[PDB]
Amino acid sequence: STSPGLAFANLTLLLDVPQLPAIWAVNAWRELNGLFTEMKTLAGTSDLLYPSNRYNPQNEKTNRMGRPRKYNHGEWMFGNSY
Amino acid sequence: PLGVKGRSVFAGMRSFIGQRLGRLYDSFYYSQSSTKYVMVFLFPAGIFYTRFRADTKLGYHVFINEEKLYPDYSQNYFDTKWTNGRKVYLDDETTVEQLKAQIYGGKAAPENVKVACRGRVFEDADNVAMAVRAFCKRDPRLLLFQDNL
Amino acid sequence: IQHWNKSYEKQVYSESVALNRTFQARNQLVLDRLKPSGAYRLPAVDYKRQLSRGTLVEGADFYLPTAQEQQRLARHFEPYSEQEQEERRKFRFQSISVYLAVALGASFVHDYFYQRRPVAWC
Amino acid sequence: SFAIPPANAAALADPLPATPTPPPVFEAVSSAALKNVEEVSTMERYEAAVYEESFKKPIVCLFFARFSLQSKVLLQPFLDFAASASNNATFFLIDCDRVPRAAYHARVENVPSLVVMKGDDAFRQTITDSVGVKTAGDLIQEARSALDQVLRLDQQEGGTKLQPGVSSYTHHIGVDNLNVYRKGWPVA
Amino acid sequence: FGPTLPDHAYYGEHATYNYFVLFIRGMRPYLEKIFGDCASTIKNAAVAVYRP
Amino acid sequence: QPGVVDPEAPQEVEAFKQAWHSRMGKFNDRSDTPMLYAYMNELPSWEYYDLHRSAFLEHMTYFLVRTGGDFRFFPEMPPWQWLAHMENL
Amino acid sequence: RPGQGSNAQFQTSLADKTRGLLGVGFLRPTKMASFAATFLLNFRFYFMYMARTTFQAVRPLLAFSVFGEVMKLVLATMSSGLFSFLFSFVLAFEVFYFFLQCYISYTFLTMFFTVLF
Ligand SMILES: CCCCCCCCCCCCCCCCCC(=O)OC[C@H](COP(=O)([O-])OCC(O)COP(=O)([O-])OC[C@@H](COC(=O)CCCCCCCCCCCCCCCCC)OC(=O)CCCCCCCCCCCCCCCCC)OC(=O)CCCCCCCCCCCCCCCCC
Ligand SMILES: CCCCCCCCCCCCCCCCCC(=O)OC[C@H](COP(=O)([O-])OCC(O)COP(=O)([O-])OC[C@@H](COC(=O)CCCCCCCCCCCCCCCCC)OC(=O)CCCCCCCCCCCCCCCCC)OC(=O)CCCCCCCCCCCCCCCCC
Ligand SMILES: CCCCCCCCCCCCCCCCCC(=O)OC[C@H](COP(=O)([O-])OCC(O)COP(=O)([O-])OC[C@@H](COC(=O)CCCCCCCCCCCCCCCCC)OC(=O)CCCCCCCCCCCCCCCCC)OC(=O)CCCCCCCCCCCCCCCCC
Ligand SMILES: CCCCCCCCCCCCCCCCCC(=O)OC[C@H](COP(=O)([O-])OCC[N+](C)(C)C)OC(=O)CCCCCCCCCCCCCCCCC
Ligand SMILES: CCCCCCCCCCCCCCCCCC(=O)OC[C@H](COP(=O)([O-])OCC[N+](C)(C)C)OC(=O)CCCCCCCCCCCCCCCCC
Ligand SMILES: CCCCCCCCCCCCCCCCCC(=O)OC[C@H](COP(=O)([O-])OCC[N+](C)(C)C)OC(=O)CCCCCCCCCCCCCCCCC
Ligand SMILES: CCCCCCCCCCCCO[C@@H]1O[C@H](CO)[C@@H](O[C@H]2O[C@H](CO)[C@@H](O)[C@H](O)[C@H]2O)[C@H](O)[C@H]1O
Ligand SMILES: CCCCCCCCCCCCO[C@@H]1O[C@H](CO)[C@@H](O[C@H]2O[C@H](CO)[C@@H](O)[C@H](O)[C@H]2O)[C@H](O)[C@H]1O
Repeated sequence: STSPGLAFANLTLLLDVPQLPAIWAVNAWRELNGLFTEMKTLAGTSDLLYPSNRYNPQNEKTNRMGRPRKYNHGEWMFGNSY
Repeated sequence: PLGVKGRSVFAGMRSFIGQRLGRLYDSFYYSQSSTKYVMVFLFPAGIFYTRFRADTKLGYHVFINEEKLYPDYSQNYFDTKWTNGRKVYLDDETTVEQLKAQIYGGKAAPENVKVACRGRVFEDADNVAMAVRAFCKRDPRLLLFQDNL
Repeated sequence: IQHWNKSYEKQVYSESVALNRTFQARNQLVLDRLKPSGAYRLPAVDYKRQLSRGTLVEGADFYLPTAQEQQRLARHFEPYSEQEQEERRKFRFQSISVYLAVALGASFVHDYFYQRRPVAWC
Repeated sequence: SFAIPPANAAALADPLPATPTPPPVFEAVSSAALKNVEEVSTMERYEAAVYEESFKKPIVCLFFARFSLQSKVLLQPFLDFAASASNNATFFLIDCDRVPRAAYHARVENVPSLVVMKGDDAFRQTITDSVGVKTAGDLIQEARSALDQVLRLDQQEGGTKLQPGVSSYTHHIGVDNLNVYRKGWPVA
Repeated sequence: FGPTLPDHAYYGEHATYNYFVLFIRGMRPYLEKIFGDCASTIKNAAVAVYRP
Repeated sequence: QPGVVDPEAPQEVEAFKQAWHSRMGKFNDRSDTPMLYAYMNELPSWEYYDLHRSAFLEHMTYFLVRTGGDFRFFPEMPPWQWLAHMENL
Repeated sequence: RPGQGSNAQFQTSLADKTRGLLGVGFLRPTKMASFAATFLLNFRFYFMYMARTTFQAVRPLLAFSVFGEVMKLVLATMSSGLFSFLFSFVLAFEVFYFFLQCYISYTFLTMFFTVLF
């Protein structure tokens, strides 16, 4: 059964084996988010997307750090400024 | 005699899963109501929520400079006072204004309140995640202070 | 005293009747519908009931799968077939050569494929 | 600490002794083999049945006891049901005190009890009245329904879909530990 | 209101003839087949590589 | 298995049996040093009847009368119908 | 019918059946909360056991290391012959004490790592 010398393993099991479903769920959610990101990239984007990055806020009116783009009021002959 | 002709290993798997599920239902039925519901739904659910929130979202330890800037939590229950060092989980789209409103309970906040991390002031129209990434990488301790100067 | 205690008993029994009615209702509504069939019941009987039946056995923490292995101590003349004897004669000692070879291979793999760490270069 | 004394001469004595029979006057009352069933009196016969005939074609076993009046009431209609459906299944008549290991095997807790078996774990349906509301007719109707169900399932899916379950690896050892001897496992 | 639970709901299983040991002794043949096939495949590959 | 010359001896067999029984008892039995007896709100049949001898008598007389039978067929858990009838009586 | 006489007494009210569906005197959320509290409080035994186990495991290490450091201080400080003659016996006593601590630890560890099943 068990014993005082197995307290380490008992505690570890009781506190960790219930977390394995959540760990697997987190892994699956990460896979799905990656799939959606890749589908969006294939569809097309104005500015690029960093796949393995936490957040990608860049758009036509926003930098890759969440700030407004400088020198973006007018239009440019070569198209997008990026 | 292993296996039978005409039957498939997938059918065997299905039968085994059915047996397991029926046995689980029987064992749950013939059990104490005081323990089974808790141990099977409430601890798993809470553990799942906590682990998912920790491993998916990103949190920040919030502090406030002065006591006069503390919010009014006298009405809401289970928290009748502000404590500095509070862990706050946010979404990647959250801004400084949204954070301030969440802190002050959607009520009138003091004047000229601003957020800083490692001594560096954030703009109110800035994403918290990216601002932290830039100024305090892997040190999300935020401070709310009053910028009169 | 007398009257109050007897009325206490009477109200206790009223509460008992209420509890019994709700018990009947709970059962015949929920439990008679959710009751398992019995096909997936527990495939065992408690050791106390087995002991009362005179059926309990305690021994053989181990087992012998094959009858060839079960009847060895009873045959008395051919515990092992000739082919089995010839096969057994190959394991009179442990193979330190095989031990050494496997240990060297495993150490090589573990050290130069699984336990590589960086080192400075000047 | 828990213990039960081993046994007594009374417990080990013959559970089914003979009793005096009355003359042909007490039988005169207001309410006044079998060629279709098999009376079982040996666990050897019961195991032979359950392990070969139950795999060939289904079996229906009536577990009874002499003290029970429901068993006497149910005997005759069971014999009629046997005469009816003896072509599709086998029919056995077991006494719990004469062959207890057969009752422990079928997991019977009350008498009388019908047990429809096929494969020994593929389809085991037990019919009884643990409350005391049903009657012989209701029990026989439930038995007919169970026999119909098992026959339909056996015909379903080219004879398959009825395979033994836990008995494939348990050998009914948790139910009756004496099967270790049958399996040849040691007991030291 | 009486007992609602059976004895096996509380009492521990047999010590030496338990559910898992019976299950694993029943699965032994399939596991032997599986692992023997895997080991034979690996050994045949290694031998085909080593002999030449 | 022990490293004795004869593990199949009657002494070894009886020692193993006694150890078996003592282990099972120390694990399952209700004692002052309980292992498994814990978090008890709904008791099983055996412990229930061992602690409440009044109910064993009532539940037994009702079984013998409601169903003319032997104590050897005493059910593990009685039906709620029987319990309700007992309460009414 | 056999059981109709008893089943006729089983006639419930609408409120009775609603109360049964809700499980008033059979779910006992107070009992569930008591169980949760007791189960969470029962985690102190693991900490007690691990503390005892670690102490009994490190006892010989302590006897071998810290008393050794003390002996080494004495050796580093002493120069004469009489004190050294007298200190040799202290060293031997430390040997015996180490073996005693090892025996004690062996006993307590075979007690703490003994499982019935
Ligand atoms: C979201 C909300 C979540 C909340 C939950 C919601 C519901 C979800 C389902 C429940 C999930 C929790 C499962 C708990 C079960 C165990 C604990 C318990 O309380 O059980 C008591 C419950 C009642 O038991 P009981 O009342 O005390 O006595 C009755 C016996 O159990 C009756 O026994 P039996 O006679 O009927 O049969 C014997 C039984 C024996 O069960 C037992 O008695 C104990 C089982 C041992 C458990 C721990 C074993 C750990 C072993 C270590 C593994 C080391 C592997 C090393 C490999 C090295 C090789 C490289 O056989 C088994 O079922 C065990 C099989 C698996 C053992 C595998 C071990 C390795 C052997 C491999 C064998 C070959 C594979 C199988 C092939 C089968 C044919 C296809 O047990 C059971 O009902 C059956 C045992 C459980 C079997 C598993 C059932 C499926 C579980 C699925 C888990 C997946 C979760 C992930 C979900 C996805 C999330 C993202
Ligand atoms: C790339 C694909 C994936 C990778 C796969 C790579 C290739 C492997 C494929 C799979 C296996 C081969 C398949 C084809 C086989 C075809 C030929 C054939 O059929 O027969 C085999 C073939 C011929 O068999 P045979 O015809 O019956 O005749 C055999 C001879 O008569 C001789 O019989 P014997 O009775 O005389 O046995 C000789 C034995 C002699 O007996 C002994 O084993 C005594 C010594 C045991 C040492 C302690 C064992 C600890 C085990 C830990 C294992 C895990 C360690 C972690 C792994 C990484 C280690 C760095 O020596 C050994 O061979 C065993 C060596 C064990 C490894 C040594 C590990 C280091 C020990 C360190 C101890 C010192 C500690 C202090 C260090 C400080 C030093 C300053 O010989 C073998 O290959 C033997 C297989 C060796 C397997 C290991 C022994 C079993 C131990 C089990 C340990 C637990 C493992 C758990 C497994 C995973 C969980 C399920
Ligand atoms: C007294 C005893 C006498 C002894 C005599 C000795 C003299 C005899 C000559 C042999 C001398 C021993 C040579 C040992 C290896 C070289 C030394 C060494 O280990 O340096 C470390 C060095 C470590 O690499 P690293 O980049 O610095 O860092 C490693 C980290 O793991 C990197 O970290 P990471 O995170 O990037 O992980 C990447 C990892 C990722 O790995 C993985 O993710 C999984 C690995 C694969 C698992 C299996 C998955 C299944 C898919 C693969 C299927 C393979 C089976 C085929 C299946 C066919 C069906 C589709 O990638 C790999 O490590 C690839 C490993 C390549 C293994 C495959 C090569 C064949 C293996 C069999 C060779 C047999 C030689 C026997 C020699 C005779 C000894 C008696 O090794 C290498 O650079 C790679 C070795 C490339 C092979 C070179 C082979 C030529 C040299 C040997 C000459 C003889 C060739 C004979 C060929 C026979 C036909 C096969
Ligand atoms: C992948 C890493 C695994 C490494 C660790 C595990 C050990 C490695 C060895 C393989 C593990 C699996 C061994 C299975 C042995 C059982 C064989 C057997 O015959 O069992 C009886 C079953 C039931 O048979 P049956 O009852 O239908 O018919 C035969 C009846 N008898 C036995 C009486 C003759 O047979 C099978 O159908 C095969 C089952 C094994 C195949 C599935 C593997 C199980 C492991 C996965 C568990 C999850 C199941 C759900 C999967 C869903 C997939 C989408
Ligand atoms: C490398 C890792 C190696 C480690 C192995 C890792 C894998 C295996 C780890 C297993 C060890 C942990 C197992 C602990 C299991 C404890 C959980 C448990 O038994 O529950 C407590 C309850 C407690 O019951 P109890 O309270 O009556 O009795 C428990 C014990 N005593 C008597 C001492 C109190 O157990 C059960 O009764 C049910 C268990 C089976 C059900 C399991 C959950 C799934 C349920 C799904 C069915 C849902 C039906 C819903 C229907 C609703 C309407 C009715
Ligand atoms: C359930 C399991 C219970 C487990 C209980 C565990 C408790 C006991 C654990 C104590 C382990 C201590 C051993 C390590 C310390 C010695 C290190 C060493 O070898 O030095 C190198 C020694 C001494 O070398 P040296 O001093 O001559 O010179 C080189 C030393 N170095 C390398 C360190 C610089 O190597 C030897 O040559 C020793 C050979 C003689 C044999 C010595 C062993 C006996 C002394 C230790 C006994 C301890 C166990 C007592 C158990 C009593 C139980 C009743
Ligand atoms: C039966 C199969 C079950 C397999 C497991 C499947 C996963 C189940 C849980 C999915 C949770 C979905 O719910 C969703 O979770 C993610 C992650 O917390 C949240 O999303 C959060 O993280 C992601 C990543 O930055 C962003 O959307 C955003 O930063 C934030 O909102 C959503 O606000 C919430 O709506
Ligand atoms: C003679 C042929 C015998 C056949 C043997 C084939 C075995 C091949 C298995 C190789 C698996 C190695 O797996 C790999 O191990 C190395 C350590 O060395 C790890 O290496 C890791 O740590 C090192 C050191 O910090 C860094 O280079 C880096 O962070 C990362 O590569 C990898 O994270 C792991 O993926």
